[PDB]
Amino acid sequence: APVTHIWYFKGVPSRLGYLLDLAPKDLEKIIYFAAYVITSVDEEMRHNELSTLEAEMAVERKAVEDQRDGELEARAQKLEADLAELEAEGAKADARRKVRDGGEREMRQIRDRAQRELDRLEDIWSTFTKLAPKQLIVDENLYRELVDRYGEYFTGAMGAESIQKLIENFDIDAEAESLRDVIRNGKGQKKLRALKRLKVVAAFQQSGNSPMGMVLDAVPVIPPELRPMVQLDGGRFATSDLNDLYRRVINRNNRLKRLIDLGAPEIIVNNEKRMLQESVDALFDNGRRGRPVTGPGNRPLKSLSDLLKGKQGRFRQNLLGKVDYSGRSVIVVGPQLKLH
Amino acid sequence: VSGAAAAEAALMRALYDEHAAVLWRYALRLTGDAAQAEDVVQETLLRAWQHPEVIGDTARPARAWLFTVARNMIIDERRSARFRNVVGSTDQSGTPEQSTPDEVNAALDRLLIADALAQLSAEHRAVIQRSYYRGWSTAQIATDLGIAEGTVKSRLHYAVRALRLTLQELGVTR
DNA sequence: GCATCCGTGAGTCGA
DNA sequence: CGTGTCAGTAGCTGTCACGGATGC
Repeated sequence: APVTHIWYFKGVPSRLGYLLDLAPKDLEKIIYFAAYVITSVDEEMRHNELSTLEAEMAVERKAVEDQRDGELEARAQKLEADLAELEAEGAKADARRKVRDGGEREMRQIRDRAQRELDRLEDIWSTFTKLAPKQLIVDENLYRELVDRYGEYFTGAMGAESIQKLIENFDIDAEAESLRDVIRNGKGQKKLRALKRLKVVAAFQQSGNSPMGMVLDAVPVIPPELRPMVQLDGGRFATSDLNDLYRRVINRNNRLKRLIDLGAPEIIVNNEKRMLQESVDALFDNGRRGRPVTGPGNRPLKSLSDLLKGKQGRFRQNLLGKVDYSGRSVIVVGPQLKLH
Repeated sequence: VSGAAAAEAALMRALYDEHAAVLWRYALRLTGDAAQAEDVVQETLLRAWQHPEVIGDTARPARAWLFTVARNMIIDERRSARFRNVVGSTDQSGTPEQSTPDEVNAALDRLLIADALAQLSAEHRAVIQRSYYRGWSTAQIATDLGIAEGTVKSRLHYAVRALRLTLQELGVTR
């Protein structure tokens, strides 16, 4: 399953959020299987069938309301009959008040159970009417209903493959010139946010490299001598953390292959793709998003990017400073020595 | 129908929503690694999907079966493969870094061997550089140089002793 | 349109 | 291999200045 490079999603500012004009939290919901996203919608087919679908939705709402009113009438008549019967039995009026409050509670519950269905239908119709690409649907049941009803009209997806599709269905030049039109004449409050977006987009435009590189289909493995596994004098072994990260990536990817072969339920496959995403994220920059993958003893494992960061990174530790033919010893004053 | 196939996915999602987090907490205590607890949860629910006998009866607690399966998985992880490797990390402090010795002795020996090689005939040198530097067989050198088998044998036999002569004349330790 | 919050940095060399 | 009554982290905030993207 495709995966996103954590450097361009979680790294501030979010490069993907600047390219697709998507908010960082919305992108976080998309990648890690918390909200679906609409990749495409056949707007002309929706227009040519809007009247029929509207009539069908109205008929469904009318049927819901009719069922509600019938059930409410039945319950109210049963309540009145029960009160008359308990009056014929001669029970005290306070017990009749108890039965009355119970009946009113039941009728309230029925009316609310119907109103919730009416509101669900209202939201379904409203979402399908105003459906456009790059829209997010955090409610999973709402998206399920949308696919069950108007699945012929739109296409949506989750995870990183959805963002891959969005990058594929993205006009670089058109978005660049739209940002330029906003930049030429605009209010600074809303113009600076477009200036930085253009800074991100014009690079992909001019350079000639596709933004698709931000989503990975294959991940490279560093040669083994740079992540060596040594043997200990006690017979046991000690390996590099990069080996553990690569191993977890491999494990979850093979499990995902098993789930794809077996046709496992979509819940398991999606929850596995999320774990594969987090594993690649830990391999490249562990701890960048959320809590870091801890090894034995609650110690955060070092990532690939950790090989280059700070004073202990490759640059400052092995490039800016390194030597043979050298020594050191305690110093002692020598008055008889000449200055040279 | 197709709804019959969708009902199974709905059922799996329901058992997810009711047991996944608690099973994750249990596996998290037994292992101490959250990334391992997620794997245990995925595998346990996968085995739950493969056993309709556990998902059939709702009046019987499937949570206990899930905990038992997770416990067995976790104890299976705790054997040989973990036994040997799980101990040390190179990034972790307290582990000595690997080192390689210097090539001083090898370079000096190479220099002396080159000097002793220069004082050999073109034939003997071209044979010892094909037997020891290229690692060919006797018949391979005989085929390349267009000479006899015993010829290569004798050339090697003498060139070895000539190099020994030169080295002992220069004081090379036996 | 602005308060919130996230992520960045924080001496060098030693046995 | 099969698995099936409760069965649920350790640890921890005793850093801070500062800037700007992120968010109600």
